[PDB]
Amino acid sequence: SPFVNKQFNYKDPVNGVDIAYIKIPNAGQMQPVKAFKIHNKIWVIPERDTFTNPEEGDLNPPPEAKQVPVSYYDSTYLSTDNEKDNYLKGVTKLFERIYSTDLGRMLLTSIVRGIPFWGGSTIDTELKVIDTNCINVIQPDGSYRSEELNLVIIGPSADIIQFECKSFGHEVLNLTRNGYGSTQYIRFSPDFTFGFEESLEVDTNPLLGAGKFATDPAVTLAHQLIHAGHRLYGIAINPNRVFKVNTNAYYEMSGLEVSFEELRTFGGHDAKFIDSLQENEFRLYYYNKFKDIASTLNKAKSIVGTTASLQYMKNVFKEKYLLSEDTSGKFSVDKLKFDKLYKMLTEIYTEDNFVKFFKVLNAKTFLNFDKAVFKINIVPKVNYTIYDGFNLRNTNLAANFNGQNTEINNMNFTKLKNFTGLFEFYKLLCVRDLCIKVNNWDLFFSPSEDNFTNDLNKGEEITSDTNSLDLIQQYYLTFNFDNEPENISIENLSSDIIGQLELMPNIERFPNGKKYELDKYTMFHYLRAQEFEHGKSRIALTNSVNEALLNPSRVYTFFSSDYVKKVNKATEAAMFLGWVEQLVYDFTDETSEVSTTDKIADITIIIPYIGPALNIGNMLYKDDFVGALIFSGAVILLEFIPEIAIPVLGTFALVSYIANKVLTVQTIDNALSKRNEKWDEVYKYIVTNWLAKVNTQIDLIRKKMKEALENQAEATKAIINYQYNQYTEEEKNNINFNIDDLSSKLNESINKAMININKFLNQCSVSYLMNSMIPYGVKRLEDFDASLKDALLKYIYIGQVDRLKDKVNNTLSTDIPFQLSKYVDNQRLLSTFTEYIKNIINTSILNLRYESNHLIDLSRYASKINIGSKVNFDPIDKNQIQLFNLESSKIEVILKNAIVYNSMYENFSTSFWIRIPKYFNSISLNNEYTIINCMENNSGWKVSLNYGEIIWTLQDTQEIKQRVVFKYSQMINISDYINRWIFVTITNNRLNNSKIYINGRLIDQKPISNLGNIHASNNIMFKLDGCRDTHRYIWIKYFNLFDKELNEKEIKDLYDNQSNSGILKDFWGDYLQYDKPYYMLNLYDPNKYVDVNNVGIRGYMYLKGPRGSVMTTNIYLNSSLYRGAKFIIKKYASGNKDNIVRNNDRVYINVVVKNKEYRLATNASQAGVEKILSALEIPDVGNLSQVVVMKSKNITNKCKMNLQDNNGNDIGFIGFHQFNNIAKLVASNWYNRQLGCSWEFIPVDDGWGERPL
Amino acid sequence: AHQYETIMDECGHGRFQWILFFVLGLALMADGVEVFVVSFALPSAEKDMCLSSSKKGMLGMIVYLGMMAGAFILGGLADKLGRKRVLSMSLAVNASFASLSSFVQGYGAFLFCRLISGIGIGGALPIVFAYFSEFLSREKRGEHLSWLGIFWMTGGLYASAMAWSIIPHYGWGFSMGTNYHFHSWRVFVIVCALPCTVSMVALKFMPESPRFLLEMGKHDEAWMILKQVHDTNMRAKGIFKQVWDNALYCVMGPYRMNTLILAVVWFAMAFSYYGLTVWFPDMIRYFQDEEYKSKMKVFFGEHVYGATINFTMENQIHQHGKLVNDKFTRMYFKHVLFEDTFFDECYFEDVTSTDTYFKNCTIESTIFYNTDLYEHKFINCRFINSTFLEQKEGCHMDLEQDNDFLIYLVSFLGSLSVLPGNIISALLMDRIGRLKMIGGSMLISAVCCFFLFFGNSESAMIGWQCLFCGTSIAAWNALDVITVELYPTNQRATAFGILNGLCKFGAILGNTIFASFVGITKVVPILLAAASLVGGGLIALRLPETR
Ligand SMILES: *[C@@H]1O[C@H](CO[C@H]2O[C@@H](C)[C@@H](O)[C@@H](O)[C@@H]2O)[C@@H](O)[C@H](O)[C@H]1NC(C)=O
Ligand SMILES: *[C@@H]1O[C@H](CO)[C@@H](O)[C@H](O)[C@H]1NC(C)=O
Repeated sequence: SPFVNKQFNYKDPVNGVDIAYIKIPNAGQMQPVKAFKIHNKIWVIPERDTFTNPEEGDLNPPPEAKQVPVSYYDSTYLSTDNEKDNYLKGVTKLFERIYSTDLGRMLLTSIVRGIPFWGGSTIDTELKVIDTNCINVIQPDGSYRSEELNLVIIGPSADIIQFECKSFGHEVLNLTRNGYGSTQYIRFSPDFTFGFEESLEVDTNPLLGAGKFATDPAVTLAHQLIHAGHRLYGIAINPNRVFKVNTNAYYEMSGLEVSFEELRTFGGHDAKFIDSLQENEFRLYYYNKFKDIASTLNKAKSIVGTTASLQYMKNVFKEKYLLSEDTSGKFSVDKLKFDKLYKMLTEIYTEDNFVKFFKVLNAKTFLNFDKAVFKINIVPKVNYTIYDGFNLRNTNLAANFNGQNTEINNMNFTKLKNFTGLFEFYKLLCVRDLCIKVNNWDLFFSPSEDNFTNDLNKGEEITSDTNSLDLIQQYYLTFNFDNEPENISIENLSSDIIGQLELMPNIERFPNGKKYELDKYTMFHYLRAQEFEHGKSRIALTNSVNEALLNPSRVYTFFSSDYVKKVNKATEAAMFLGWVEQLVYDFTDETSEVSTTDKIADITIIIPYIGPALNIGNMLYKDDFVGALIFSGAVILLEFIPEIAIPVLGTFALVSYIANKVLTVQTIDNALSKRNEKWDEVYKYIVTNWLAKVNTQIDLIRKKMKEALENQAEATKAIINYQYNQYTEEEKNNINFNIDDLSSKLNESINKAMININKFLNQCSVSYLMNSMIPYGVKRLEDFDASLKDALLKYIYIGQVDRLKDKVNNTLSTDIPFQLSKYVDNQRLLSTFTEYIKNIINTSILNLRYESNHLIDLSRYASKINIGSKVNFDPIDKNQIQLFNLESSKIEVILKNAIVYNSMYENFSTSFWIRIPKYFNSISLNNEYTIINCMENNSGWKVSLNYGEIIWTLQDTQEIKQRVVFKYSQMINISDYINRWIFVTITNNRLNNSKIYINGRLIDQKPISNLGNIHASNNIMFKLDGCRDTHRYIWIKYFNLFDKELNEKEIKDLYDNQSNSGILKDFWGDYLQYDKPYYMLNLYDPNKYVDVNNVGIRGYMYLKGPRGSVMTTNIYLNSSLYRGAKFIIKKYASGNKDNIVRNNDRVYINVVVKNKEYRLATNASQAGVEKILSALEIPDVGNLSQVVVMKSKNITNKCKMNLQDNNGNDIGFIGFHQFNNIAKLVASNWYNRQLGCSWEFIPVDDGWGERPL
Repeated sequence: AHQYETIMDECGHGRFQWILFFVLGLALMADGVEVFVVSFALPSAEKDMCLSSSKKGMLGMIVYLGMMAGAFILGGLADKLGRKRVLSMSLAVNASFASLSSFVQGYGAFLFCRLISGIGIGGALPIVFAYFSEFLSREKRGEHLSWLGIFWMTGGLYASAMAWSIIPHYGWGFSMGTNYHFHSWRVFVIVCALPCTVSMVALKFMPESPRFLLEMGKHDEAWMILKQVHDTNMRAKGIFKQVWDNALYCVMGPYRMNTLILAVVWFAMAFSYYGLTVWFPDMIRYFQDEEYKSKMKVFFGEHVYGATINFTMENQIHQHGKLVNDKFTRMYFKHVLFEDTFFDECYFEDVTSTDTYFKNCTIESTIFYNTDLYEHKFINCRFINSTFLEQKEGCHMDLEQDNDFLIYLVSFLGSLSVLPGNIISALLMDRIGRLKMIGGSMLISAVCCFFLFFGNSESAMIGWQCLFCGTSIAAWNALDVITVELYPTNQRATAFGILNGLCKFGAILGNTIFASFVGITKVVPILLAAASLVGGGLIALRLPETR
């Protein structure tokens, strides 16, 4: 069943029921205008709107253009019969298209049902129609028949492509916001459509070209219908409730009014810009209005002005407002049904839902402004089908939304000249001249802090009882049909219906052309530096903005100097074709570049050119940009820092019931539930603030990146075309070059770069959200949790205390996880948030790492990282920090005071890699010295050391102390914990236990539940305190703190990640290095050392022991290691300029005998699988297999060497075979068929203390 | 007995008795080498080769106790079973178990094998003397028997003379962790079973005892052996109940006073002689040790700076030394002691130490590379920043200066000194008699013993040993003759066996007491030995006459 029945053409007679001359209300006297009814209470008037508004009597453009991004003005539109018929067909087709959709069907049914309320009677016990909510259709006989209607569609006013929904007001009553409702006249035109540009679609169609998409008129008509539906039930927000912004700064939009009504109508992302408190206020206000009108309906008992019985009218209004009578004629509202109706009219009917149902493109947010005016034709079915629209099926327009792309579907949209000039509303920026005008619609959107309000501070009292397409489909089944208010005979009114439109608030004109004087080159300056005029003279690229803005015929570019040198070079025809291909290759190379440094937290893909592209942070070096990025987080991208402040959350007042057993458990359950509700509400408020104030800037930066890339591509294309133009005719025809393919490939390269830029910006936005916004709310929530826990425990103070205490302790000890999926519905951002949550390090609280010649807290919780003047950093790997026993060899960490909560350190983890040299002096015995301190007022946790012991101490105010110790002996042949890197992690849970793991294996655990008040601290002291030994020192690196207990799996994952398996390691655990002599030790036989025997072909190398003994009585006794012939590793094919060896490197091995080097080689032709190794003079024969590939992974198994032949055949793993009595060294292929193939490199170290005799 | 004596007199002395005398002197040689290998080989085998200087233990002596049982088990049995069969079995078991002892790993099994070998051989001497006593002429009986004695002494001499040639290195007993080489003790044990092996080869031809055979019965066999002996001489000249009652019949019966006096004399001689024979080498070793200990150099407050040591320093003690930046390379430490010495960055290379011991020393920054200075050589020492690299395996001693060759050479001279003193008793026992000789020799040896207090020197000690041994062999010979001549042929083997067992018991007593009283006093063991000799030589007169 179609919506509009029996299509009307235009020139059908004046019958009087479906096509007739009508007289709408107006200020004075108006000639009757032919209007056609398309459905119940819906009329269309194919005429220009010059009747309702007496001021709008002219069709010429006004002298002062409106604050509008795009607008088309016309005078001859809709003046001919063909134009009116085309308008009618377009409107009817759009109505049918909306009606087909289930959501559209519900919207049209609701609009038809919702007639305006009859409140025109002065006496309170009567119902009378509003005189301004009705029309007069004049019959051909001569008299008129006054009729009541709901919607009217009129062609647009002077502004052709300005669509709005007007209403006729009353003298005292606000019909559109008090629930009474009033008729809505929509100014809509289907022949014209705004055009936008979309740059976030490549995720589905990478083959797509440029943007320039055309808005589907069905969506616009749906938006107007939603406005009419809101105003028909009288629940529209007052127009003065407007989303105010700031305009003083130079980076702010001069003026952009957006009422709360538009935010409600847009829905989706836009509707989140209004906090929950204002939604609650509006819902309560409109509930009170509905109750008031229900009471008014109840009181009245008489009706004047119509034949129809009163009971029918009361039933009509009851089914419109979903009132609930109780068989006694007593109408009343119920909260459930009104909540359902309000949610349907506010949240279900939204433009985003219509976009999803129609499956068409639209601007996801109102910030993505329109750009052009497109004249379109809707009547023919070959251009716009009823079911699909511009995306016609079974054609090339079916996929990738090619039906809405103006550059593919050119024949369907005609571009028009919009009257708002590109520089009509601008801001004039310049430095201390070169002043540039920047369009107002190309500036950052900065909402004020007034629009966000909180009721968090206000307290709450608890008593016994204190409490998606599938959802749309469920509403569709639940919806009621088949009941549409039947047409009612109304006694005819006066010939002229006097009535004035609803009064609108006055909008002051924002000032134009404000002059700003700054001290730096802003991003708009860089963007306007890259533009040019497509002039006749040659255009040359340059790297100096100070000259690009000054000289019109020279364009700035952020690419490398080689590219600008190339594109500026005069090339003959014989090399032109090669030149173009080289140019496109360099374009792809520069745009697709990425940043290797990844130690950053989820900013893995850093795009360097962005720095010089916009002058981000006011540095013009890509390396400087990456350094500043790593140093300062995602703050440098933001133009202005949002100010987020959560008030102290209110307390929970618990009522006590006398001698009751069930209600108290209900109070406890209610308290826990409301705790969860408070957590969710604070998280939602923070998400709303972040979406309103942060993501908009990132989106603008993304759009500006796209614009800059387009500008660079256009500049290169213009240079190429100008060079082509210079040739002679024979040169052009012999050497043929076309522009379309070049443009297509440059566009594809731009898209390829744009994917990476989008990923980087999404990662930055999510990182900022989870780093600089969430903690400020988590602190408040957990402080509130601690405050509520004591009140609950006091409240428990019948016969069920133990279970309740366990429940409350376990409930409030932990925290509710933050999952973004419950607050936003953006797939692209949710994927990156899941990636952020995946890594454990990203959720750490303190993440001290050395990056870009600075020791910084990558988790951004620390305020001051103070470094002493006697703290050493290893030059090869600067992460390893060496701390001495000096008063000035300390590191201090001062955390942010507004992030640290009092009840921290209840469930938390710590992890660090530590290297402790051997204990030499006898003073070290029975001497405990703190190496990490976080105690204030004798309370907190400290990591201390002792003779062969690592101690973790937890102490409370009452002087109670709990210690967990890990003890390793020094009197062993070979030790895995003496002067070797060990990964110590400690996990404390206040409820059950505190445990310490060494190298990812549980070592010790002890209860801590007896402790009292462990009052948290703020400073962290990396300093050796109380150590009596004067030369004592330690190595510490990769310190990390976590705000939750860590299970064994996470500990093992941390050990695997931080181990850095890509780099082979020596005995002590450092990085293996080239051109360094290491002694060799075999793990299979650690009691024997490698020795050489008659260097040359006829000699070999074997293993002989025992190693020996190094002793200090009463202190230590360890087998000597600096024994045997030293091995050095000379590079062979490593392209890296550093001397650090890595996995699968190919290397040469030299053995030192009598301070002379011999290459480690063998002859592989000898019989048997075993190939005994030998040492040969470096001027040897290259035919012998000598190249050794070093491996450290299979799971990692130490450091293994694999002898390879010169032809790539694998001779096999190095190792030892007991070839007769003498245990020789061999390259065996048995070891390749996986011990004895695992080795350890022992370099001379100053922490071991053995003298290499 | 008259007819047997007359026919034996008519048979005379010729080829057969000489051949038998040789094949029995072989067994007496075996007895002598057993006494040597028990008294001067085992007691030096338990020594510590590692200690360049060691004492003397007597663990092996227990085999002497075993000899006792043999001298009563294989000694008294022969009188009830036979003389050729018992000697054959005894020497056969001795030879077999000695050869088995040669192929033995471990000290315990070797000592058990030596004990059973002693069991076998301890019953040889009574049987050989009783055997040869029933073959020689009655008138010319004292001479030839006396001659047999020399073989006994020769045994020790031979056992000594070869010993220093084969095993002049103590500690070969308590060491089984060594390689299959160093088996000089193995070949020595193999070759010490040579005389018994040749005697076993020889005894197949010799016939049984004619007098004993006649005593048992089968007088035709006795007549046959008498005829064979006569023909050889002409051609040349041209049951344990019964045995225990038999032993009791030798003591608590008609033979009561004679056996008591004989037992007293045998105990006295086997006490004094077997005490002094082992006392003398011990005394000479103690004299050498004292001469060594006199030249001990005490060092106090030294400051040795930057000195490289290349030679050998011996017999020194250092106290409060401060050895700074020294260097000991390829040298020998001999009997040198360190106390309270403070080393400093010293270097030890290829240093070989013997009996040196570090005490309370502070050893700092040193290197011990290629050395045998093990942990046990350090007593209450504090190392500082030191190291212990490759270390020579096994202890090392300058065996050239660690050979107790003298202890075997002295025994050789002591056993040799009796040869001139035995002939003057062989061709004399038919003139002075059989009781004046024993008493006179005992008293003269006692007088010589009382002169030993005067002497204190190496030459003096060896001279006194030679004199005493020379004048204490006629006593043994006269004792053998008087103890083989008294008892009849039905009790001779048993009584000789019990007397030999008592002799071995006295050997144990003397070789324990005298060898223990070294370095404590000299007049006590000498006075005790002189008293024993005087008592024996005064009691031996109160014996029945046999002439
Ligand atoms: C062990 O010696 C201790 C200190 O004596 C040192 O004196 C120096 C002067 C030098 O000789 C070092 O070699 C010494 O070690 C002393 O206090 C102890 O009491 C000594 N112990 C004993 C029981 O001798
Ligand atoms: C003593 O030292 C010197 C100097 O090195 C050396 O030539 C000599 O061989 C050493 N003495 C001995 C016996 O080796």
